[PDB]
Amino acid sequence: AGGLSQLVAYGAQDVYLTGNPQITFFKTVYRRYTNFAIESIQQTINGSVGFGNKVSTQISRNGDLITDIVVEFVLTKGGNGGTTYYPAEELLQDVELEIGGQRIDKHYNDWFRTYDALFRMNDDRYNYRRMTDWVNNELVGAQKRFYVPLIFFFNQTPGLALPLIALQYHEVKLYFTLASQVQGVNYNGSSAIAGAAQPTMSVWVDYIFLDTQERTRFAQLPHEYLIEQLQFTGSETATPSATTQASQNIRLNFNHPTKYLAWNFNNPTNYGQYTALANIPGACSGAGTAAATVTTPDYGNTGTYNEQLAVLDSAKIQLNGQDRFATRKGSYFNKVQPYQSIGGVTPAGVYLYSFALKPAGRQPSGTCNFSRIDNATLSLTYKTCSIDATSPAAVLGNTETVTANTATLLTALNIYAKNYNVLRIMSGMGGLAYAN
Amino acid sequence: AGGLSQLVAYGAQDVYLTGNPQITFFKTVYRRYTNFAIESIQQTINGSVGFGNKVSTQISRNGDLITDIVVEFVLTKGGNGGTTYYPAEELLQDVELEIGGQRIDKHYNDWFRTYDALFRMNDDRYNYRRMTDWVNNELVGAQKRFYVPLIFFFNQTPGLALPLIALQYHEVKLYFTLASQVQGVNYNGSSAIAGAAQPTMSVWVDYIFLDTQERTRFAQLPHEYLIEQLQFTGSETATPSATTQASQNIRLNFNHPTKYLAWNFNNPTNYGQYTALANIPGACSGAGTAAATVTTPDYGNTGTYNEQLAVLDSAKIQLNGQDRFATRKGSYFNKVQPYQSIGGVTPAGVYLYSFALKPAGRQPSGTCNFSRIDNATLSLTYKTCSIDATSPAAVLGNTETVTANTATLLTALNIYAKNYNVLRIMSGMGGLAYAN
Amino acid sequence: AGGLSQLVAYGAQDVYLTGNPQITFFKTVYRRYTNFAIESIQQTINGSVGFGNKVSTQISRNGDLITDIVVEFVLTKGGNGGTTYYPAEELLQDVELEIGGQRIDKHYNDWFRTYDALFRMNDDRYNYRRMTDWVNNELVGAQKRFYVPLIFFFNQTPGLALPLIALQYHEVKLYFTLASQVQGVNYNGSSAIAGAAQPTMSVWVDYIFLDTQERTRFAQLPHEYLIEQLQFTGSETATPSATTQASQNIRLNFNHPTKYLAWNFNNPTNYGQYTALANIPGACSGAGTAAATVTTPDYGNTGTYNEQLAVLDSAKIQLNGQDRFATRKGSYFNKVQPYQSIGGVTPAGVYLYSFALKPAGRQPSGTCNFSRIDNATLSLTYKTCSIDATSPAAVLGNTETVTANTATLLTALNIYAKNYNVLRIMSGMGGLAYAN
Ligand SMILES: *[C@@H]1O[C@H](CO)[C@@H](O[C@@H]2OC[C@@H](O)[C@H](O)[C@H]2O)[C@H](O[C@@H]2O[C@@H](C)[C@@H](O[C@@H]3OC[C@@H](O[C@H]4O[C@@H](C)[C@H](O)[C@@H](O)[C@H]4O[C@@H]4O[C@@H](C)[C@H](O)[C@@H](OC)[C@H]4OC)[C@H](O)[C@H]3O)[C@@H](O[C@H]3O[C@H](C)[C@@H](O)[C@H](O[C@H]4O[C@H](CO)[C@@H](O)[C@H](O)[C@@H]4O)[C@@H]3O)[C@@H]2O[C@H]2O[C@H](CO)[C@H](O)[C@H](O)[C@H]2O)[C@H]1O
Ligand SMILES: *[C@@H]1O[C@H](CO)[C@@H](O[C@@H]2OC[C@@H](O)[C@H](O)[C@H]2O)[C@H](O[C@@H]2O[C@@H](C)[C@@H](O[C@@H]3OC[C@@H](O[C@H]4O[C@@H](C)[C@H](O)[C@@H](O)[C@H]4O[C@@H]4O[C@@H](C)[C@H](O)[C@@H](OC)[C@H]4OC)[C@H](O)[C@H]3O)[C@@H](O[C@H]3O[C@H](C)[C@@H](O)[C@H](O[C@H]4O[C@H](CO)[C@@H](O)[C@H](O)[C@@H]4O)[C@@H]3O)[C@@H]2O[C@H]2O[C@H](CO)[C@H](O)[C@H](O)[C@H]2O)[C@H]1O
Ligand SMILES: *[C@@H]1O[C@H](CO)[C@@H](O[C@@H]2OC[C@@H](O)[C@H](O)[C@H]2O)[C@H](O[C@@H]2O[C@@H](C)[C@@H](O[C@@H]3OC[C@@H](O[C@H]4O[C@@H](C)[C@H](O)[C@@H](O)[C@H]4O[C@@H]4O[C@@H](C)[C@H](O)[C@@H](OC)[C@H]4OC)[C@H](O)[C@H]3O)[C@@H](O[C@H]3O[C@H](C)[C@@H](O)[C@H](O[C@H]4O[C@H](CO)[C@@H](O)[C@H](O)[C@@H]4O)[C@@H]3O)[C@@H]2O[C@H]2O[C@H](CO)[C@H](O)[C@H](O)[C@H]2O)[C@H]1O
Ligand SMILES: *[C@@H]1O[C@H](CO)[C@@H](O[C@@H]2OC[C@@H](O)[C@H](O)[C@H]2O)[C@H](O[C@@H]2O[C@@H](C)[C@@H](O[C@@H]3OC[C@@H](O[C@H]4O[C@@H](C)[C@H](O)[C@@H](O)[C@H]4O[C@@H]4O[C@@H](C)[C@H](O)[C@@H](OC)[C@H]4OC)[C@H](O)[C@H]3O)[C@@H](O[C@H]3O[C@H](C)[C@@H](O)[C@H](O[C@H]4O[C@H](CO)[C@@H](O)[C@H](O)[C@@H]4O)[C@@H]3O)[C@@H]2O[C@H]2O[C@H](CO)[C@H](O)[C@H](O)[C@H]2O)[C@H]1O
Ligand SMILES: *[C@@H]1O[C@H](CO)[C@@H](O[C@@H]2OC[C@@H](O)[C@H](O)[C@H]2O)[C@H](O[C@@H]2O[C@@H](C)[C@@H](O[C@@H]3OC[C@@H](O)[C@H](O)[C@H]3O)[C@@H](O[C@H]3O[C@H](C)[C@@H](O)[C@H](O[C@H]4O[C@H](CO)[C@@H](O)[C@H](O)[C@@H]4O)[C@@H]3O)[C@@H]2O[C@H]2O[C@H](CO)[C@H](O)[C@H](O)[C@H]2O)[C@H]1O
Ligand SMILES: *[C@@H]1O[C@H](CO)[C@@H](O[C@@H]2OC[C@@H](O)[C@H](O)[C@H]2O)[C@H](O[C@@H]2O[C@@H](C)[C@@H](O[C@@H]3OC[C@@H](O)[C@H](O)[C@H]3O)[C@@H](O[C@H]3O[C@H](C)[C@@H](O)[C@H](O[C@H]4O[C@H](CO)[C@@H](O)[C@H](O)[C@@H]4O)[C@@H]3O)[C@@H]2O[C@H]2O[C@H](CO)[C@H](O)[C@H](O)[C@H]2O)[C@H]1O
Ligand SMILES: *[C@@H]1O[C@H](CO)[C@@H](O[C@@H]2OC[C@@H](O)[C@H](O)[C@H]2O)[C@H](O[C@@H]2O[C@@H](C)[C@@H](O[C@@H]3OC[C@@H](O)[C@H](O)[C@H]3O)[C@@H](O[C@H]3O[C@H](C)[C@@H](O)[C@H](O[C@H]4O[C@H](CO)[C@@H](O)[C@H](O)[C@@H]4O)[C@@H]3O)[C@@H]2O[C@H]2O[C@H](CO)[C@H](O)[C@H](O)[C@H]2O)[C@H]1O
Ligand SMILES: *[C@@H]1O[C@H](CO)[C@@H](O)[C@H](O[C@@H]2O[C@@H](C)[C@@H](O)[C@@H](O)[C@@H]2O)[C@H]1O
Ligand SMILES: *[C@@H]1O[C@H](CO)[C@@H](O)[C@H](O[C@@H]2O[C@@H](C)[C@@H](O)[C@@H](O)[C@@H]2O)[C@H]1O
Ligand SMILES: [Hg+2]
Ligand SMILES: [Hg+2]
Ligand SMILES: [Hg+2]
Repeated sequence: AGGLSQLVAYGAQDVYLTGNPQITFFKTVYRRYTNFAIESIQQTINGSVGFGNKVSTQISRNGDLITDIVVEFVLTKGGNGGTTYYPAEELLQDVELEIGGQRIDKHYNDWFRTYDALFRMNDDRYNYRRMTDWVNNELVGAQKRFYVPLIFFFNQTPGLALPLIALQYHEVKLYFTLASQVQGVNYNGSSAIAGAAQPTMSVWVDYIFLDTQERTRFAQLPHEYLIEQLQFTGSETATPSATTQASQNIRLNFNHPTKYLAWNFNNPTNYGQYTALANIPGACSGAGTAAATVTTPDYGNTGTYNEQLAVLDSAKIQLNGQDRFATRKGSYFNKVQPYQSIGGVTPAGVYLYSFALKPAGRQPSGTCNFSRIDNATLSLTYKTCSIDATSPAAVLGNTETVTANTATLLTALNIYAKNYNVLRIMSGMGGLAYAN
Repeated sequence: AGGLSQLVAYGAQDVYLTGNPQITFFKTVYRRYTNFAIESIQQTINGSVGFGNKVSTQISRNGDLITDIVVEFVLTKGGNGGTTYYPAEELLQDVELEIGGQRIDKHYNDWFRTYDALFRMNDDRYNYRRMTDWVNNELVGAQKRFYVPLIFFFNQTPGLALPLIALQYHEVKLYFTLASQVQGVNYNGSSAIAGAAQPTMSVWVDYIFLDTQERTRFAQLPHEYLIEQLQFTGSETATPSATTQASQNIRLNFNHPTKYLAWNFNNPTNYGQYTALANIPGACSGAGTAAATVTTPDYGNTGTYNEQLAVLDSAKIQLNGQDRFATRKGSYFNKVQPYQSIGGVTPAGVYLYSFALKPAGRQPSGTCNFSRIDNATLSLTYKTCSIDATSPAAVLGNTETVTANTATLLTALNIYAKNYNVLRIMSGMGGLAYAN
Repeated sequence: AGGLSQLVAYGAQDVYLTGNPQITFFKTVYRRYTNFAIESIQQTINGSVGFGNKVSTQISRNGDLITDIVVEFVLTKGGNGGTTYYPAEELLQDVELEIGGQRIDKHYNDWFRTYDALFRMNDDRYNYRRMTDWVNNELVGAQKRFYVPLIFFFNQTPGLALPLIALQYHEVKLYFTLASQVQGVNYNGSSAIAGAAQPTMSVWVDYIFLDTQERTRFAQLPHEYLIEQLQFTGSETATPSATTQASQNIRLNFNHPTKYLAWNFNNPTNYGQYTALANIPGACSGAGTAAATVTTPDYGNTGTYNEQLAVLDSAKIQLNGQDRFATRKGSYFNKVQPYQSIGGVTPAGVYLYSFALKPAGRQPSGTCNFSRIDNATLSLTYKTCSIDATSPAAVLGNTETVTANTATLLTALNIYAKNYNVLRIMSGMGGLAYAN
């Protein structure tokens, strides 16, 4: 009886499962690795740290490889609960990676916002907001240290660790640009908060110290790294209307084998606002009360999952004038594309089309070479922004092809592309194999 | 000092870890794959789409392989907040997969509900409810597009992609059956909502386009796929009592190497109701107020994690009259079996017994061949449904072997089995290797 | 058009991705394993089960290997909602694993609490609280069965399953120690609850039944298992102050290659209290009301994510008098170290420093050999516990280096270390390869 009687229940169908076993689940032989050690070492910041300033850092040569890089900020909030929305993330307006004077990659705060909405999830996502925002209903004058982790190719997997020991003739530098106005920190809407303190910044880099043999190999052999890059040519001007369904054809200007496309429609006035403001809880300032105004967001709750507040009705991509795929609704790129390829949840207003089976995986799993496409176009169709945004009965009970009239402020269309490239390192210098 | 001093801290115990390294963590060599392309293409639906109708789809031969399949619905809700519970999931009452006139697999909406409770988790689970339900407190007349993803063997992993190019003489068809009455959409309890609109449906299939060489291999060589199937012989009649602890012996009728058994006790009146209704928040209509009634659920909050509202007291499986394992409580199959083999959280009323180490993994990891077992029996023992369901003090403060008196409505016992089978494809035709 | 036109978009950059494919994503060849069967079998408990008693279990020789071990408790709560905090976890005060009279590992309830805060996440974490606590607002007299899963080396992965068949001359035993006082079960603060019932306990072990060939191999060949151990030498006395920033140097006493260090500052009066109590919602009894008292916690909500209530200001580790790394804030070890190496969220008051790239992975990925370090020291600096804990305006709006004055009760410093060791099994006996 018990488990022993199940072993005897053996048939001809068990041949495909346990005939001539190849593996066993009860004796794992673990692999031996190269000895190493990790150390986070602070960097020297060049320039005056402050709102709207540009500072830079030259990675000091302390170890052999570098992996994680974290930017620490110390901020004091100037409003009460729910008056900030990822202020430390917005403060890092853009960051540029440079090797030997050559730009390797460059990221922007809106990419950080888009990456978080698509590729982070669950408790990891909430821990990221602890690191970049106040999440415990803090009041005016609350001071907190923030940690903004960079997400370049060598920051996301140790298998792509940048070998400083193999770059003795090339300097690795980071160029930071700080935001000028950060909601709930030094500005409240358009009005500056008097006495707002300037931020304090520090850059920390995680170094890998290698053993003698592997140290000789990294310094003497040629290296080829399959890296990822971000492409972003600037915001596009979206033209959603309140009386009809407007349409647009945005000529894409991407290159290289691309893993996926990600885009959003943002109101440039408010950071991370990808949906329309409405008089429903969490969608505007003072929603549900007599102080409600659809002009100002509920800053702490800027994001939403309500598709009714998104602006995109349908979309398709055209490749040299012909449809790459049939037109799908905006909710398809927000719900189904992430469901099929990511496995998390994406707030409304952020859209994805993946050419890869696993876009969040470092291992390539399907790409499209935009360098061989003369004309790639994103054909868009917007909803009719005809719903009264101040009426909860109108917002919570309408049809599929309409949205709130406040959606006309979503005029900044940001389109991102993640591509692959090859970083060759030899003779103490590194350079990208493909420039377009 | 720092990391370099840790490298010198090297001893005899490091032999098992870093002696003669076999791998390294700082130089991943990514694998090269076969070139391909993906495209979601809409299908033609045969039949009249409507409540209680049967429609079918013949997969058009656009590409070489097919992977994901999504069913789109457009529904208009007829109630206010919390009056629907996965209506798009319930609308897809059953779906049958057919190759060359032969049924490969067939799923049911209650399986979709059971699969979601056991094998989805975290934000992925919440995104699935966005795709199949209203989750933003929408009101009467709210229209929304829903996406129901199918979970057949070729829908869950690209490694089992169905080769249409290798099936030139066999037709692949899907047979859908739409539910007649959907709570909060066209019915409110037992009463039909006047003017309810019929649903609109579309079927979308993701095709894989292969390169020349791999296209020749799929069309010329014989293929063998290790696939998974669902077994379900219909609901069993549970007989829980309010005066004593009833017991039952359900003769199982499964075959093939089975990964796991999953079952629930459902009140057939309400979709997804696996637990008893009670006058505690979320467990009945208007709970905690003067309008409370334990006759009607809080439809939007039909599920629960409260074990006190589950009906099963203990259970064991018998194999040819002898115990396959010792009797365990119902909470063991709801909490511990999922904890040990899945790693999520399962609402009360859904139970699991796994023969596999990783039941959610495609790779077989332990099965039981039910084709070699003459008598397999699920021995059940129910709690005494003696608690007053209208008393919060009685429901929130009782013992282990009792439940609410409303648990006597959980009379539909659905037992599911997930088994493996082999799909052989050769000479343009496909067929299963094992029929029993 | 469509997907076929993307295949033709092929360039010279595709050489690194799809030239001479090595793998394919659309034809997975699954591996065949050794036939086995699993069965959970109840053990005999030696001794009188009760609060503050020591009981033991000798693993009966029913199967060939053992994997999961679960301890079942049945408890009756003596308070209302929010008056318990993981009572079943605290009840298992310590558990010791013994093979042939030799201790292999020993765990404590505070380690269970620390492990849960660091290495569990998402729905898995919530399911663990369902198994060890009341989570549905149960009232006085509510009875519930609890399941405490052990987390020894053979409990966390089947690849380290303990071979009882290879230990015919060595006895495997578990030594349990039950807590004396459990909040909300038999005590309310310092006052005993009259009529509190003694707990009932049962131990269940999952056995693996192997096929004939693999059974002969396990019983005849020598085995070497790379296992993990917990190190804990007892609580350290922390000395945080309310008038200045105190500092300490705790001489660590660890050995063997260590994966990570984890520590917390606990008020020994309250289980799992790692942060200061304050008059903000969830941080003290009756917070926000006229019955608020910062002397008693909100037991059901003892944990918090508010860094302002943590006590540690900065920390660094010294190796033979020299800095292993530069000083970082306490929030770095609570937010960034888990973000970089775990990927979940860790409540405030629990800190981590990882020597491994993946500390939660069984496969070694970086260690530090503490057996070769003469002096390892944890240098600590505490915040100034000068904030009025009864003032929400003072707690929700202060600076980085201060905390509530109630933080002076966090006087128990628990430092944990997870190391590797080798378990050799030969001639029917097992023994560890390294003792220090
Ligand atoms: C995003 O979503 C989150 C999750 O839903 C929201 O948090 C929830 O808010 C609702 C709560 O029931 C729930 O507990 C909470 O989780 C979040 O809401 C915003 O942030 C929260 C923290 C609230 O802000 C706090 O609100 C109270 C303020 O305190 C003052 O309150 C007065 C009533 C007192 O008279 C005064 O003395 C202050 O309180 C004292 O100090 C506080 C800190 C102590 O807690 C309190 O003792 C209990 C007193 O100590 C003696 C805080 O300054 C502020 O940080 C939301 O505020 C809404 O909900 C409150 C429960 C309510 O009291 C608020 O009304 C006050 O403020 C509004 C204007 O905001 C005034 O018109 C009103 O007269 C009153 O003064 C208010 O309804 C926050 O939400 C508001 O502000 C947002 C800013 O972007 C946004 O505009 C939003 O729509 C607003 O609702 C969400 O952002
Ligand atoms: C599942 O769990 C969820 C999470 O807990 C629940 O959501 C929460 O509900 C409690 C809220 O505090 C919390 O914010 C929310 O997240 C969910 O509850 C059900 O769905 C929610 C959305 C509520 O439904 C909304 O309730 C308000 C209704 O509006 C009417 O309210 C009247 C009081 C007004 O007079 C009338 O004008 C309407 O409001 C106006 O329109 C709305 C849309 C605007 O928001 C409002 O402005 C603020 C007004 O605009 C001018 C909505 O139609 C409805 O969708 C739950 O309803 C309960 O909680 C409400 C806060 C409360 O107001 C409700 O009372 C009303 O309805 C009950 C009957 O339902 C009447 O007896 C009462 O007189 C009053 O009219 C109610 O207590 C939903 O829960 C209820 O219905 C469920 C149906 O299955 C179920 O029966 C449940 O037990 C009920 O409680 C959970 O389903
Ligand atoms: C679900 O859970 C909720 C808690 O989370 C419950 O609410 C709690 O109920 C207990 C209260 O102590 C607590 O405050 C409350 O939160 C809920 O219980 C049911 O609903 C509550 C609100 C009670 O209903 C009220 O009961 C009184 C009725 O009024 C009549 O009372 C008579 C004594 C008078 O003689 C008669 O004139 C009526 O009063 C008049 O009209 C009302 C509307 C006015 O408010 C009142 O003036 C103040 C009078 O005006 C002249 C109300 O209509 C009704 O809403 C529960 O009722 C139980 O508890 C009451 C305290 C008690 O009085 C009730 O006895 C009455 O009703 C029973 C029949 O139920 C009669 O046989 C009896 O003669 C008497 O008339 C009763 O013990 C409700 O619970 C009952 O009904 C449930 C189904 O609806 C269920 O069947 C339950 O087991 C019953 O106990 C929970 O449902
Ligand atoms: C941890 O975080 C959780 C998530 O926030 C908290 O749960 C939330 O609490 C706030 C709710 O709005 C929310 O719905 C809930 O999720 C949790 O809070 C603690 O646990 C919860 C479940 C509450 O305990 C319940 O509180 C109600 C008690 O019932 C009695 O209430 C009286 C008002 C009635 O007069 C009496 O008849 C009782 O109710 C009856 O029986 C109950 C079970 C029925 O539900 C009710 O019908 C609706 C009646 O049936 C006829 C329960 O015994 C108790 O388990 C929190 O309690 C706070 O919030 C309640 C909403 C409020 O009513 C409570 O006030 C009562 O108790 C306080 C003292 O606790 C008294 O001073 C007051 O006079 C009143 O009697 C209370 O404000 C729990 O929180 C409290 O206790 C904790 C113990 O550690 C802790 O001390 C905390 O700070 C306290 O707030 C969090 O622990
Ligand atoms: C989508 O957005 C649009 C634009 O914001 C919105 O239209 C606005 O509605 C308010 C009205 O003052 C504006 O002129 C109009 O632009 C639309 O609301 C829904 O459709 C509109 C056209 C109205 O419907 C018309 O109502 C009158 C009725 O005779 C006619 O048959 C119908 O087409 C909205 O009705 C609301 O506003 C009316 C002015 C008011 O008279 C209605 O009350 C009647 O009906 C309600 C139930 O719907 C009864 O309870 C009440 O006793 C009375 O008979 C009503 O308040 C309509 O909104 C309503 O219906 C939709 C579903 O179609 C949703 O449930 C809304 O939540 C609900 O308010 C938005 O759908
Ligand atoms: C489980 O479900 C059953 C069936 O629903 C339920 O039993 C019902 O209780 C209500 C009663 O009217 C019904 O006849 C009965 O079927 C049971 O409730 C708990 O057990 C029952 C038997 C009652 O206990 C008996 O109470 C009277 C007491 O003299 C005797 O020693 C005891 O065995 C429930 O007590 C509640 O209902 C009584 C009618 C009432 O008198 C009680 O009040 C007394 O006790 C409370 C504290 O318990 C005091 O605050 C109060 O001043 C007075 O002294 C009480 O309301 C009993 O419920 C109570 O106790 C359990 C734990 O045993 C839980 O805490 C409940 O939440 C609590 O109400 C359910 O457990
Ligand atoms: C951190 O913790 C410490 C110790 O708990 C706390 O200091 C306590 O504050 C209360 C006071 O009674 C105690 O003596 C003191 O130990 C500190 O609070 C913040 O700093 C202290 C020093 C006070 O600031 C001083 O306030 C008076 C002002 O003239 C002077 O310039 C300033 O340095 C706290 O101010 C609060 O308490 C005062 C007694 C009261 O007068 C203040 O009211 C004035 O200011 C508020 C706005 O801040 C106006 O709305 C009001 O009309 C009046 O002008 C105030 O209540 C100070 O707390 C306040 O400011 C901080 C940011 O610096 C946070 O926003 C607080 O939430 C807010 O209350 C803690 O930061
Ligand atoms: C959207 O619909 C709202 C309700 O009718 C309008 O208030 C809003 O108008 C805008 O904001 C108001 C307050 C005014 O400033 C208008 O000039 C402005 O156009 C609509 O956008
Ligand atoms: C469960 O216990 C409840 C409280 O005593 C009963 O109301 C309920 O009875 C059912 O529902 C009521 C409203 C009536 O319709 C009865 O005929 C029915 O049996 C119990 O099931
Ligand atoms: Hg393309
Ligand atoms: Hg079996
Ligand atoms: Hg060390």
